[PDB]
Amino acid sequence: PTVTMMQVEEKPDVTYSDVGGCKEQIEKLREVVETPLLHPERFVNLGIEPPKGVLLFGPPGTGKTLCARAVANRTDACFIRVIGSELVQKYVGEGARMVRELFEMARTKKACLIFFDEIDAIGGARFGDNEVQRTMLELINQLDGFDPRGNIKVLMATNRPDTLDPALMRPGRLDRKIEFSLPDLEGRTHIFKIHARSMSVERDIRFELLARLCPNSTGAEIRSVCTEAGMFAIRARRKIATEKDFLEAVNKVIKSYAKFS
Amino acid sequence: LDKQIQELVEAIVLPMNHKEKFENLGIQPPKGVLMYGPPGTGKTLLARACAAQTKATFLKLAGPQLVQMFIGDGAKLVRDAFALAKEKAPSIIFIDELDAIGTKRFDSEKAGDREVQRTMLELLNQLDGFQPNTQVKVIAATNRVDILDPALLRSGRLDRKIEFPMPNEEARARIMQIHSRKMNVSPDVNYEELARCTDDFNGAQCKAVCVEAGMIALRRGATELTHEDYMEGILEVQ
Amino acid sequence: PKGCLLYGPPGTGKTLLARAVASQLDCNFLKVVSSSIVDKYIGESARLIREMFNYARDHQPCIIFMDEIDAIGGSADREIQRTLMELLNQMDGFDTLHRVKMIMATNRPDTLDPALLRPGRLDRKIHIDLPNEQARLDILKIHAGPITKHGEIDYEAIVKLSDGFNGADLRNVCTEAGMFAIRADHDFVVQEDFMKAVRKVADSKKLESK
Repeated sequence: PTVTMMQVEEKPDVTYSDVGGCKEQIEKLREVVETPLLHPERFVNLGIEPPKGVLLFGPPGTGKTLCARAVANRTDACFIRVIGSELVQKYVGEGARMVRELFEMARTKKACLIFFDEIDAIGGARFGDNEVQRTMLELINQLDGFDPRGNIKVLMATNRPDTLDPALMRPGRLDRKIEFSLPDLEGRTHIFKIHARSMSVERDIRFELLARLCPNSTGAEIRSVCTEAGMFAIRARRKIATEKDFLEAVNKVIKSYAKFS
Repeated sequence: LDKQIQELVEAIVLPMNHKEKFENLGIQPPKGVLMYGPPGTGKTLLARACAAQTKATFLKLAGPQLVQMFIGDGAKLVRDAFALAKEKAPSIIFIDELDAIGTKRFDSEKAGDREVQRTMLELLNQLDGFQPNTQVKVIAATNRVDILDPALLRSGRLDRKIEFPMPNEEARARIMQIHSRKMNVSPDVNYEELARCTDDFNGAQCKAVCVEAGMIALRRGATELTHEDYMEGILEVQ
Repeated sequence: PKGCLLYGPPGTGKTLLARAVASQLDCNFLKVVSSSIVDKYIGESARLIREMFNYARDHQPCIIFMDEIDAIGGSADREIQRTLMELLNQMDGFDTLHRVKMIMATNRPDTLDPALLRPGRLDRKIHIDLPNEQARLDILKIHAGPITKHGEIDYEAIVKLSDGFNGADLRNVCTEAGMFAIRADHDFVVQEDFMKAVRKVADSKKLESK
């Protein structure tokens, strides 16, 4: 369908500055997604095959933002991501020709990077399952198998580490399994540092003050804070955003919404 | 430990192109080799180190793959694997975890084996009544030999019982020497200190050490891998 | 005889005879799993034994192999005894048994359900025992056929120096010495490799003959 051409993500977006405190982990995963792009020939001169990929899992936090990071920082040619929503669909079996045609597009786009999101859609079969066994065994034969190439990028993002087969099949090809490590008390101020390019921000706002009274407030919830800031700024006809104005939106969106959740 | 890689390279290479001597001395091609023992040796990694020496048509096949949800898949995979194997030229295919499905138990508390061992005994029918079986060889390996079918004692079936006597770190530096002889490494490698540092490690763990040495070599300043990056990888991942 | 019992208490050797004739023609094939009783799911395997042996009744010629039947010769053993009652009420059941055949194999004749050892059902039994100086010489002369030898021929030291074995262990050991003769890659095969290689490898099979 049209998702095969929707796989391309043009119109650049959120850049490197949405790192949620993972100053070292962003290198422990950038080393495979963005490092082999500057000098790919030097890795061939090193003798070793270029790295394959890493594994991000655990808590959701600010997930799916690092792919936008990998879109903005990759200023040469955007990559292809495969969400797990396209795998669990009626009339299974389309994912075989779909992964073969996005691998074909990967070979057509001069070694385009390929991403795989939401493995938990078909993960955890625990053997109606044979039709899933085809898609996941063929998925291993196309990803863990060196058929396309042992190359540039393979990755699985998920909310549950209960994957039986990928956990015992990754160490042959994949490596570097790291936790998500959502930002706590030191990353929300930096998500405010990337939200500094939003509606005009008065210099009276202290990002640490707005980022310390909000527990369990990863990029999505504080993204809704910066959204309701400008939204109530329209509802109040304000010209500049100030935390002392939408503090009711802050403690409302975290407290009045943290009462039942 | 070179007699278990040389005995295997022989046991899988000589039944391939020695048919002339097989008809000069009346010798049958060896078929059954049991590459059992504890982990760490890397029976799949070493079977890949020998399959790379053969470079024949390799098809994936595991032990518990017979365990499915519906009926009819086991005969499709057995008769499919021996349909392509029976149709094409003699090649090499390695399987693993054969004991996970070929284990009988007096206690009926929990076990399958109905169609897993009925289909597996259909495979043992294709190795039981098919004398033209001089075609593609199926190498089998188990993780434990506590329970074994007594009917598997034959020259065509599993006879070469290769045990893993806790291979020394020098053997891990030999399979790791083969798994590291391709990179551009500075020719100062005694293999003795980095072998001694690789204790209680697996083959894929040693390849993870070598890859880890291949990770920071860009940011180390030198384009040629050094000697301290191997132990840096050892202390890094494990 | 509608049933046979094959117990080779020393080593084995029944699987190469049943595999000899069965691999030759067998007129059909049908195999019963030794561990086809554990039945993780609901204990309704009886109708599948009626279905399988009912297909065996559908085929006019049929030979059924039950290898390693000493495992079921002991709700663990309850459904085992249920499949044993399927054996009783399907061998002595109601069917025209003038053409069907079945062969039961085991390892040790000590735990073979002496209630099942009652005659009538198990009509045939052949004990494969220590070297009688005749069966090992015959099986040695027929195993020496496909393998090549030199002019110098000796068999008394091979029958005498190899004890506690049968045609299976003698097949694996003699073919092992033949694989040493292909490890010597000559144009002839003297029986020196048969005496020393069958001697030492046979001693190793006596060490690992458990």
